Amino acid sequence: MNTVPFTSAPIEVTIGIDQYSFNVKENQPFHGIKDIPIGHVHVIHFQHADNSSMRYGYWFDCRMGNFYIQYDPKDGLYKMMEERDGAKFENIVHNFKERQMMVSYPKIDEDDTWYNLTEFVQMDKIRKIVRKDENQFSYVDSSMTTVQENELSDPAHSLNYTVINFKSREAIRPGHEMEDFLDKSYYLNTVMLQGIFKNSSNYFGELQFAFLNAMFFGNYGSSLQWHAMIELICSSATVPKHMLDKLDEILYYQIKTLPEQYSDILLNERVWNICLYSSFQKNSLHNTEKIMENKYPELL
Amino acid sequence: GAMNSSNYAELFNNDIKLFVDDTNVYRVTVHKTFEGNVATKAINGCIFTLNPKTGHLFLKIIHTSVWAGQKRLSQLAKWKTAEEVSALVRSLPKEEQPKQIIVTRKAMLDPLEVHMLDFPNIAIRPTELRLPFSAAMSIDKLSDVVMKATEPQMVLFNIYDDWLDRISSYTAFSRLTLLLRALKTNEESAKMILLSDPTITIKSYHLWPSFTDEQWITIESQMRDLILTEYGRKYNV
Repeated sequence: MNTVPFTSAPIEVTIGIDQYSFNVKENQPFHGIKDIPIGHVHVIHFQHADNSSMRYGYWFDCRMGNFYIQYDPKDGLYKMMEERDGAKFENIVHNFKERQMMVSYPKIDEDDTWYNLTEFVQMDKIRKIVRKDENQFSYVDSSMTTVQENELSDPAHSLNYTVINFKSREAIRPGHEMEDFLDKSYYLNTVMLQGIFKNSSNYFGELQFAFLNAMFFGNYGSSLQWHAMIELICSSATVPKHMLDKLDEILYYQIKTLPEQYSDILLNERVWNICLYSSFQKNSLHNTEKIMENKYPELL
Repeated sequence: GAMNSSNYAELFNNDIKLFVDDTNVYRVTVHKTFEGNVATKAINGCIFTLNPKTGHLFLKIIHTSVWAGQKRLSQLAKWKTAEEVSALVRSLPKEEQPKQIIVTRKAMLDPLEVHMLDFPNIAIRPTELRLPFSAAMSIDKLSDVVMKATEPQMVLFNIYDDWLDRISSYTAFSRLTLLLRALKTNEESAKMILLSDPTITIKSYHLWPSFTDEQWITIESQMRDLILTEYGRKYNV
């Protein structure tokens, strides 16, 4: 069980940790989150009480270091930071627990949600999408745009997702124009799985990470990436049976966790109707289809 | 963007562009089988590729052998069309390649786009105009060369004949489109109009009669009258 301490809470803010979240009042004595499950990535995110725009947060993993949060009054935000003095760090964390000023990561033991949403997400891959190699944790906010978005401006602040484009030379072999555009198995399996992602777990990893950034920060380009990678699989006639079953699971839990009220911007009518009902893989997402229908039959 | 009434004179600037129309690429007759089921027989078709500024026509004849052993033929026909367009562009010298291709039907956008990925600076465009180019097989000389072919073949024409020697592209295109609109609405009458006077002939190298200027006015008025009459009949106005 690990801890992320906070120096102080100077401004009124809603703090999130994974799918959980707490309202913290201006200079309310809040000094961190304890009992954080070792073994997965995590994200600690913020939304200021005064600016319900720009959600922001930090992806991290406690095996990679001792991290803490500290409000910066020059930059106006809660910053994650690393403490390299292990002695000094256990000392702060113990004194804060003693004084009991910390919230406990509120995991129900029956609940596999966070595992299921993060199964294939690895910190090492995140830090390639969010290149900032002097920190072990990764910042993301609402307004960050993707590399593909940039191409159609500041690259230090870009989401370096894999670019997917169905009307591209990458995607379409010369002479197989019609075949490759109607059946993307080539593009999925040779170009992306074997070529770029190397395996399915790295693919699913980016898909999930892309979802999550859409969900927690409303990152639009993250939403676009997530749908692209779904569509790519669902528009391929020839998909490993192990990917189809894992996708149906991945997706179910993502649809399950989405706030009901947000289903209008985060869910792309065309892609979903195409994947569940038109695609090669219409018949291969029985749980995702059951949950979509019983929960958002309007979108469909 | 899409071509419409507003940006219509763009057709006649000096940016090379082509219209592509695929309505006659896959042509079938429908008939009954000995057992009483329905079956189609394909006949030869064509792609109608046309430069509206210069009248040049790239009549790509689509032979029935193209379809042998293929499924989802109406779908294949879009891709086959895009393939033949791309090859035609590739065949052209660079300074002759279009800067724009305008598809008269939106379902061609994706197949062309994909086949033209080698030509990212050729803009593929839809149109809201309701162009009559499907009536091209009502022009006797084109229908004939299409139906006679024994292989894939490219037959080149000027659809304006020698009209541009005396009128502008804009006018030549409006004449073409009025004739074909007439042809399309009532081919029997349209053709009657064009040929009633046996003293006005078609040159062996032309598609249309060698009307004098004054005779074109009479024709174009007769064609307009045709098109209006047919409208009342269709809608009881």
